[PDB]
Amino acid sequence: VKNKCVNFNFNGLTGTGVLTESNKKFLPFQQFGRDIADTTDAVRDPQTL
Amino acid sequence: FGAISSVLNDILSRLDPPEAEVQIDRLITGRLQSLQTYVTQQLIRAAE
Repeated sequence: VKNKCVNFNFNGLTGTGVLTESNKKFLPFQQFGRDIADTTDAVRDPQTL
Repeated sequence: FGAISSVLNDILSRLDPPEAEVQIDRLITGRLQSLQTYVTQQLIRAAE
């Protein structure tokens, strides 16, 4: 469920945020994004990439 | 800050309160010290 303040646990990552589509393009190997402050900001959905 | 993980949620997710408190009390001491220093920086700088 997207664009809604949803409690999420990804690959067992866990946390609360608003899931939205990201235009940023991962390189194929990368899995978890991160911030300037080293906080999770971009994630790859496990089931569908 | 000498705790198992810098992420608070990771600590909460993996280990339950009785041992969690020892871990979290470490972060609270650390984070609060960092917050306290930043404010004292600002108060002095705002005086300038």
